[PDB]
Amino acid sequence: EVWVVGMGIVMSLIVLAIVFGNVLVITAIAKFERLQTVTNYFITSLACADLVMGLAVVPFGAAHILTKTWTFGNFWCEFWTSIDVLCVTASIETLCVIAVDRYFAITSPFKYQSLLTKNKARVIILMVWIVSGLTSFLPIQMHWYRQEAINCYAEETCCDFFTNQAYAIASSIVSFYVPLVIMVFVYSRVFQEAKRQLQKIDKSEGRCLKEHKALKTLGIIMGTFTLCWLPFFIVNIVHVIQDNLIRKEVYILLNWIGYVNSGFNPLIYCRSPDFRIAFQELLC
Amino acid sequence: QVQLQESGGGLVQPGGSLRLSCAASGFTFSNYKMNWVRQAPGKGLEWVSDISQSGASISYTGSVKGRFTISRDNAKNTLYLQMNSLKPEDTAVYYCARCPAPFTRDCFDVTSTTYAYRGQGTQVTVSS
Amino acid sequence: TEDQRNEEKAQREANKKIEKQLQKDKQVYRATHRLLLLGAGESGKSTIVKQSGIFETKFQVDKVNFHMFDVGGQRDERRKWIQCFNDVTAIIFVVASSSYNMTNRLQEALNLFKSIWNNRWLRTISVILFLNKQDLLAEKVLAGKSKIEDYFPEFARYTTPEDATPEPGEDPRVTRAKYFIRDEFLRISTASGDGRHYCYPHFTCAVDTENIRRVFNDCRDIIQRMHLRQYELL
Amino acid sequence: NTASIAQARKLVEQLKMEANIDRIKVSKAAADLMAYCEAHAKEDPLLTPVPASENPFR
Amino acid sequence: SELDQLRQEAEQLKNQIRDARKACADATLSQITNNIDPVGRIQMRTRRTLRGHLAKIYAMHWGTDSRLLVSASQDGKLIIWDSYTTNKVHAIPLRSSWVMTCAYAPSGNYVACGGLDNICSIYNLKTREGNVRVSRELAGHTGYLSCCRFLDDNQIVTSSGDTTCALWDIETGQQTTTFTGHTGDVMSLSLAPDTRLFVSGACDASAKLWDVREGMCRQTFTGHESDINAICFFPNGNAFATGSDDATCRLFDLRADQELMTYSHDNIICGITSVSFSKSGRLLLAGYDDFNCNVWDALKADRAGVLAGHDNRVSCLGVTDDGMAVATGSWDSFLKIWN
Ligand SMILES: Cc1ccccc1CC(C)(C)NC[C@H](O)c1ccc(O)c2c1OCC(=O)N2
Repeated sequence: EVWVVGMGIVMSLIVLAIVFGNVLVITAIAKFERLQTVTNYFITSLACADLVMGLAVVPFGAAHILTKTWTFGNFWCEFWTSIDVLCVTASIETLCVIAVDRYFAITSPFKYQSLLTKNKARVIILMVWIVSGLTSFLPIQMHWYRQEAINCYAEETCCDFFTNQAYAIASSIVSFYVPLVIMVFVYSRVFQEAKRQLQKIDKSEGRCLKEHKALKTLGIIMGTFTLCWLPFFIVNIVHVIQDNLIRKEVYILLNWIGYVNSGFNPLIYCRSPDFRIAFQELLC
Repeated sequence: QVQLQESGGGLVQPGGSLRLSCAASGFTFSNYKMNWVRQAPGKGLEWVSDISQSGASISYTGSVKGRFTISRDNAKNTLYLQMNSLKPEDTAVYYCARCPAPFTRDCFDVTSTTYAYRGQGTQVTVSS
Repeated sequence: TEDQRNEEKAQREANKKIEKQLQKDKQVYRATHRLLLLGAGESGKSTIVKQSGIFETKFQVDKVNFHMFDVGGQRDERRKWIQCFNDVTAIIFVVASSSYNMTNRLQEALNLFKSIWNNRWLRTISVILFLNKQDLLAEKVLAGKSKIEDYFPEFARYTTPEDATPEPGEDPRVTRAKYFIRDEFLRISTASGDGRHYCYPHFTCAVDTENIRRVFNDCRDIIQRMHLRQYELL
Repeated sequence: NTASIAQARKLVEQLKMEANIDRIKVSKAAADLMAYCEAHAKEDPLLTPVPASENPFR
Repeated sequence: SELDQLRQEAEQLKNQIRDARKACADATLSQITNNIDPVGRIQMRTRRTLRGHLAKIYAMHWGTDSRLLVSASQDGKLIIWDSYTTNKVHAIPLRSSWVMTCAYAPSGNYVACGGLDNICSIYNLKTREGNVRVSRELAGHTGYLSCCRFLDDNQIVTSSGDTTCALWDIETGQQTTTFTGHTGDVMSLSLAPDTRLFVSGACDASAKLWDVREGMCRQTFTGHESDINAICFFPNGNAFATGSDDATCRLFDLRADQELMTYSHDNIICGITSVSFSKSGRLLLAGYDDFNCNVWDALKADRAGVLAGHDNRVSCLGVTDDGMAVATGSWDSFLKIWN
């Protein structure tokens, strides 16, 4: 077909976008001391997670769809799957952590600055990466996640991902569902307070556009995380419940749709004035 | 050095008019927010009117709204205060003081003596 | 080598101890909330501080450290020492209400307020406004020998706003005047329009309820709106 | 006012005292500045940038 | 009409001084310094970054070994650093959180501080008993202590916001002599190398030259437009520089009694916080509120280079007393040492 070049160019743009963007974020935090805040440590974690996303995971996944067979070996294929799951989980978790950070800031302001210090930040970062590794690597390397399955396992270059019910439900609940619930409740209560503050301001300024300003930013921060990863994670639970309810192309397509969220992250989180300055100071 | 010389002023009938002038030098007059500050006899000072850099932003104390016209001549480094239709409460010494900082909107000047950026003043007195 | 190495180890331990204690200092310090109390003249700013030298006052509410500082022991040539306070979370600005007649230090206070609001280092510091001497204001206004409209002609064109919260036993004119002063301070705050800092007015000391509670609520509001605006939700 | 005339008096004594000194020529004064600079110019580490071998901060 | 005749005679006197000064102006340093070769683009880089503070740094001072340096910050902490091995030799918590000044003893014994608490606190470092205690607290000002410097371990001069300067003695704790005659707040002072006399900046844009032993003002220089933030001597003592809020640095000679030269540039709208020379006396370093540190030349008036860095205003600047390095404090709590 024309399919080879047609998909190849798009996936090349995706790999380049994710890499260039996240590299740029990391180097900005490395070459400016003003960007070394507690919140920025979180965004550094996010940036690293998305950097390994677009450096190994997405290129080898692209190579998998274009050549439709892997040469590199069995062990390295499970490893690759592992690093995929690790990057995804770390990403989603980090997003949830940032959400929790803002909820703590606006809910308990007096205790915010007091509690959240540098060692505490590093402890949360390392905690996130540990929970992501414990929900990815150990089941894969210990083979907890297992007819057709044994067939594809034992066959070397059969690069299919077959999970049992017990692993797919709990894997998805750990990486996506719990963070989604947390984020929803968090931004909901935050929005309530914001609305209240806008009300007080309106009472003291007699001098719906602000409501729009408050709804838009929440709409986009939840939207980009929803639209990309929601159909995929719902697909997994439908694939567990009723087999042959979803064809195998839909799976791959949705997964890629989810991957692109990693490329959108630097844009929805580096809208700082200082981030912009630090960006264009490196891009001249 | 820095000096601001109050000229004009004197004994005038209430309801009359009087044009106060201030000649400044020793500094780049174009940049500095000038203002007129008064000191009543036997009572503390009160700010009256200010003028900004371009000659646009102009405020008055509410007692003298509109009847006072403050205008600056950047072209020769000189300041002008046009007073019209005087009131018996206006009798006081009118000083022309500049704001100390370049290129700004804030001023801290009504604060009392040994402040160097203020002249000696002229006497405006309301007739009987 | 022989003993420089010991110097390294000694200095290392000293560095450790200092580093440790300093880390313990950072917690209490950053948890402490610094406030600047200032007033123009005959402001009743000595009563709130009655409610280190005599300048500094640290008071505690709900395990939330407040550290106030009064500048009442300095001269009024202000422009050099006021730059020292750019980290203070709020400037409590206390002005008398019936000083319109005699002079007009109410206009002087308004001037000072505008100056602080537009000052280039203090472009981040919210002003908690305490309107004091409410009963005295009422007395002067009802007495009527002292007319605000002399020193503020536009008061003839300013009526009671729609959000009026009247307390009974009060002249509606007195209420209108009260709100007029309040609005005179608000319009200056709304002139900038960037929304980095705000002015919260209040009425004070006619009822002697503890104004710390207002201070509390407003401090909470200031920091909450700092994070809120920085996160572009505002 | 009467408290100010004492200050004015004191200022007249101040101006009176600083009115009578010697002043030397700008050309010679500036020549001395130039001479001092051209003398001590070789010992200056900021002026001639420091070799990193002998640099105490490297 | 007494005040009128007095002011007339005073103005006339002033006019005579103005004319006598204008008569001495036969050439300029700008005219005669034509043959002197330029500096060239000679630039510095950050060899050390000393971070320890929680709030903004208001001042620093170098010691006479060029090794130790004291820095005070508005959190009420006083940190005594070591330049080479970037350690912390001492940390002295203050009584008042706000501190506007600090000073180093020339023998390395004592360390002074001061601020809006109106009292100059002297701290000993040579305590055989151990840690640091307040040695002697000096109080004589009705205003804030803007700056101060040690003559020696025995007597110390201070500057203040009550319009005055005072020379103290540590043992009695009293004022040996009192300097009055400025107009506004006295923002900074600088001693001489031979310490017989010292200059001072003030808020009337005029720097005065006093004599320490007698206590009298020899000359009053009026060249600037607004408040003079910092003043620093020259290596031989015959000139000095003043930064101000008129965005200009000026060089004044004492034997010429007038402003010799102004260093300015039109892209500057903000004040000069601090100044200093080098060891040789060729470079004039000045911190501005545009967050840089501009390095000017003392002879040709062209800037040779610039010092990038701090995220907020630079409060203080100092040069090692052998001229080996430069240090700049800011309001981002960071010290940068340059070469
Ligand atoms: C091996 C292979 C073979 C062919 C095509 C694609 C691939 C790539 C695959 C599907 C493995 N990407 C997995 C995706 O990144 C992912 C990440 C974290 C998770 O928690 C889950 C998850 O999906 C499954 C699940 O239930 N949870």
